[PDB]
Amino acid sequence: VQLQQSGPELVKPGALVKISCKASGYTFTNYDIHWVKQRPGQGLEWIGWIYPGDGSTKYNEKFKGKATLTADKSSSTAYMHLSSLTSEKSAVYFCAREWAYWGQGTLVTVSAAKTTAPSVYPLAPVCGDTTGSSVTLGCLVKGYFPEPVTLTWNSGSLSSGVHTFPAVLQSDLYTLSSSVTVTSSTITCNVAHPASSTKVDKKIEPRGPTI
Amino acid sequence: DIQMTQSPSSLSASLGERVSLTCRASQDIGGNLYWLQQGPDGTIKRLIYATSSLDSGVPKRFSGSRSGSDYSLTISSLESEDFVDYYCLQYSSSPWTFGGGTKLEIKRADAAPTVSIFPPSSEQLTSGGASVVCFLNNFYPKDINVKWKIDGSERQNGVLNSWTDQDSKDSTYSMSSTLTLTKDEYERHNSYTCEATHKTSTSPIVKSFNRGEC
Amino acid sequence: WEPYWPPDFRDLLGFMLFYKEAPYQNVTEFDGQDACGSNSWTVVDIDPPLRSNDPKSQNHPGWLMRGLKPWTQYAIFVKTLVGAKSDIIYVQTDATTFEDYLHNVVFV
Amino acid sequence: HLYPGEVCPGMDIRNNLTRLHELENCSVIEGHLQILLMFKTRPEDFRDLSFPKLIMITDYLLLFRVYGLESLKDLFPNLTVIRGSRLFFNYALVIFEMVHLKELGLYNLMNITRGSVRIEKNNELCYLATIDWSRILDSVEDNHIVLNKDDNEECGDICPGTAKGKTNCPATVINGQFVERCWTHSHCQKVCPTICKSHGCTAEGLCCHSECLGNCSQPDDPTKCVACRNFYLDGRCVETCPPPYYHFQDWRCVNFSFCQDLHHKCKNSRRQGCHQYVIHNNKCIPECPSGYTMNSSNLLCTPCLGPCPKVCHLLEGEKTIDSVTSAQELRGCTVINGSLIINIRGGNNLAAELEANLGLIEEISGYLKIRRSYALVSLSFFRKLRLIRGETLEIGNYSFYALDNQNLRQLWDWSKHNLTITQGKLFFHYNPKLCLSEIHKMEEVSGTNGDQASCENELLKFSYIRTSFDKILLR
Amino acid sequence: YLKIRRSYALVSLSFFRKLRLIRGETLEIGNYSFYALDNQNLRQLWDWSKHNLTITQGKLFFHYNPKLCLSEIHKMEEVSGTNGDQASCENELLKFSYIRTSFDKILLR
Amino acid sequence: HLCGSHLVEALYLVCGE
Amino acid sequence: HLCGSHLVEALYLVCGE
Amino acid sequence: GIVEQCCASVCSLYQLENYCN
Amino acid sequence: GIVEQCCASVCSLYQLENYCN
Ligand SMILES: *[C@@H]1O[C@H](CO[C@@H]2O[C@@H](C)[C@@H](O)[C@@H](O)[C@@H]2O)[C@@H](O)[C@H](O)[C@H]1NC(C)=O
Repeated sequence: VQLQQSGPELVKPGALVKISCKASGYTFTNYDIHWVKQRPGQGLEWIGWIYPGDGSTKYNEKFKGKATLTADKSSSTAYMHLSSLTSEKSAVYFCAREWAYWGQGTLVTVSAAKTTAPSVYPLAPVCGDTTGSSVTLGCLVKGYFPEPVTLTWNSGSLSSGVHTFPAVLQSDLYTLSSSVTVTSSTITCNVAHPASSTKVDKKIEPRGPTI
Repeated sequence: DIQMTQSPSSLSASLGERVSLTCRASQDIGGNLYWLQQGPDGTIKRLIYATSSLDSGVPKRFSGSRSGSDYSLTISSLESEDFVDYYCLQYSSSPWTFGGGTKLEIKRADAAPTVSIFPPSSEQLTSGGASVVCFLNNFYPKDINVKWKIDGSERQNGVLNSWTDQDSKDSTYSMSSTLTLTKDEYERHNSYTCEATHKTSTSPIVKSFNRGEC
Repeated sequence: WEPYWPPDFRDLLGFMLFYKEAPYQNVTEFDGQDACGSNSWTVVDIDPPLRSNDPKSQNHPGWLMRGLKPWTQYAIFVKTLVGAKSDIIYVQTDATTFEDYLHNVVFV
Repeated sequence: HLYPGEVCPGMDIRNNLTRLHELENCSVIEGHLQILLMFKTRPEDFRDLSFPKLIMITDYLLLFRVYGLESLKDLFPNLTVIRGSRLFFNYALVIFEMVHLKELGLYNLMNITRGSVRIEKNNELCYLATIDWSRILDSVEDNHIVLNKDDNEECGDICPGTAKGKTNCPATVINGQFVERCWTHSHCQKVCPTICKSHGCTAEGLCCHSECLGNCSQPDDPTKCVACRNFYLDGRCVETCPPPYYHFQDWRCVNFSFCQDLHHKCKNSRRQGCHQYVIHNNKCIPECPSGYTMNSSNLLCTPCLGPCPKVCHLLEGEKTIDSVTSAQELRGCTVINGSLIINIRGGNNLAAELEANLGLIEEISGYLKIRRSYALVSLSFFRKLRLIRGETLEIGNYSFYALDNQNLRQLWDWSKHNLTITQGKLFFHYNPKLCLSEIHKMEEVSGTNGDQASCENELLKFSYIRTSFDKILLR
Repeated sequence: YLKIRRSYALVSLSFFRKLRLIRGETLEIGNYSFYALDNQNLRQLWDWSKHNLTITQGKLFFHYNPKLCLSEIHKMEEVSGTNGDQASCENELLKFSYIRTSFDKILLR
Repeated sequence: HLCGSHLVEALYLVCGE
Repeated sequence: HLCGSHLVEALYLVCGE
Repeated sequence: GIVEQCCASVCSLYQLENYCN
Repeated sequence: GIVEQCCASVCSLYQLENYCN
């Protein structure tokens, strides 16, 4: 049994988006498809259901005008359209066959951005003072759309001591950052942006003298 | 609407420990409760139906029980894969409602954050922007607070924060705080401060630099 | 509802779902002798499910009750053909949204 | 004078603000208040609009789609109690689709005595998280407060104003968090010490009297209550109504004469516009409870001698009986409010069937008309009919009308039956088997006829009689 | 096909007085043209001394017919081309040792 | 076709009181 | 509302075959 | 009812008018 | 019938669609 959902779904505000849920491994027509919304860092809200047999639905009052539920019995695929999207930010939507089996989730992101290659920045000094007892370097990659980027330190090796923080959207573009901690007697940051066929590799050297 | 109150919202435990999470129903729901498990990849799976019935394939270390209006999920002996999120759901009445969730986290020794502040790179300044980055790394527990100060004045505008999920290796947490300014604004000031307040110390860990020479 | 499996899980054949319009509490199986003819219970014969292997075989037998009055409490319970019976659950069909009681009141 | 102004009836205000001024002198609304569907109103229409006299609503308050209204703080500044004697779908307070409402601002609302709160789909509505409803309703479990501005991350609810955050509004706990309680930026929520219970307290924290509800002007004085916990009489809150007063609408004491005025003869309007008030167990109530009937000269409910009389009010004041089935619709009736038309042409065992269904009728307030009832030989099936009032009459001022009844030989047996006809005339035409003597007897008793009948006349006498155990021979 | 299922009230199928052919052009899943399941009082199919029934195609299914002897089922197989477990099927013979007539009475032993 | 909140709106289009 | 010849027209608005 | 006339149903643009208060 | 569904009646803009050949 598989509920196989759609998305990434990037949409402009004031638009409508239709997310699918193709069912397999059981008789579509015999069960209900329930849809649930998850606003990241938070809980699950029940949106409503559909009975594919009849096309009968019931919604949560909260979601009544927002969500519209639809099934295509010819393809055994269920849909959910969201309407007049505005500052919803992002949310992950799930369909489930009467709760025992759920689909994998579909992320809907509302943004006014265009596809943008990032600016990669090396982060090394403290300025003035060059004290030891581990040194932490960093890579700042900013103003990109859409997600994701691949940040790697020393082309793969140097997996220990790195933390890549999850991206934050600010003004319709994203920023991400990574730290790498190494011994004082001891580097490049490699960034890739599939959404623009882009590679920008910064050798994070220090601000100072004739090196 | 029946309100399902889930407690605790978070729990630290170690491998092989027995733990219980509870959902209290605001109205009688009889035996109509599900326990759901959500993986870090987002995948939701049902573990218990009808309060106490285990779904096929679910390890026998999982059990559900009821006492009064308290519905409990118990993991008799924790495994590393169990340190995820759990949600109860009532299907007794027309608006189906969910508990607020419980994050199960691995228990560790307390650790102070390793704090590092970074002036904007001269390469960014060339572009017309100035970001000041502060890392607060490998601390435990997960609760932490950061404060920015420019020439001794608290700065809240243009600050963005991000937190990693619990580390797979050492079970600590990390945060990054980014103060973004224009090059012109950054060059109007001298001292830049990052302040980390954490359980491990009465006093904040203070990191600063002065916009001098490099 | 739960699938039923006897000791030798082999040849599972039948479920039986009972439902009647009920007020509160006072409902029993052996009620007003169903005997032969005029009945006190609305009954459904539910065909045994198809297992579909050993890992995830809970293709939970169910039933769609239609022809029910709205805003009506139903005494309901299932039985396995002559093992296990479910308990009597009361289920109340949906009624009007508050919003929709308002409308019909507020507009002639 | 705890409610100095008028007691007004329930109101339903729609479309325009014009009729709203009918509330201008009310201290108490004895009924509900609905304000709805005002699409053309704007803030300016509400800037100079206030009903400070309103202290209490006995039923419920409902506000739906009232445009331009941003707060209720000026409209109902002193509304203290909503009793919830009657509710709107279990709710005593309903705020729904109030596009423009920014706050409730009902800063004097202390108690909702019965029912719940429904505040839904108010897109600008804030100052909800700041209200502690557990101080106002015994159970908040059935409250439904959703889909308001408050649900999102846009309410900047601010209570502090005078000094800001230094000794201002009282603070109470939600689960674990203390929250300062207020209705608006300028009005705190009143909170009394626990010893005061629901009685209220003065600004200094001194308990109102135990007969008070919500608030008072002075402590421990039942003549200084803003509203009453039990009943109201002559500017005083009382536990029960003293003699010679009656309990009315579960909140005030009224005299016999008041109850009598309500009762009297709301001429027509039986269907929602009359009731006819009665006295029972020191209460003035809409109707007698089950097992009781109303002793007429003193409005007093008395227990029924056997089964209670049954008044049947006819649709449009009339009913045509043309079958056993239609007659059955009147089974059990002892009083007909309206007029009957009998049109029975055929059937079987009619005298018994008609007597079973119509034999208990003692009174008809209008007229009785028998027309084209070919099947009837007698009207005796109306076994208990003793009065026809003639309050309504057939055109030509007739209270009893018999036309074209081809087999009618008897009205009632005038040796046994008494029938009184208060008003109206008699009409008899085309009753060929009905002797004029029967009609003339009816005129006496009550205060083309017989042309096909010879009416008794001569006497045959038996010249011989012989009995056998099984036979009788006569001559 | 012909399917008899949960027909608690039936003791016989003889009410199908003239039924002589079941073609089995359509069959119940499992290729059955005659299927009898969970008939708690069924003691007779047809009287096989008088009735002829032909079943062109398909198989027979008999389960949970507690009062129906396997001999009746086996007779049906012959004629046509959890069963009886609650029945003892004829077995022994009782003989009348005495018979006495009266115009209004009969005495037997 | 006609429903929910829209009924109120639909009626006002028509009413115009 | 919908009728006569208009039904044919109404349906074509919808059909668009 | 109006709910039953136009929601759990479809009501004619005139049926809709009629009782406009 | 379609006559009975939309003429001696009122039919939903979707009821109308459905059987468009
Ligand atoms: C407020 O009172 C004004 C004066 O008239 C009074 O009200 C009418 C209705 C009668 O009760 C009469 O005996 C009173 O003298 C009115 O101009 C105004 O309409 C009144 N408003 C209300 C609440 O009726």
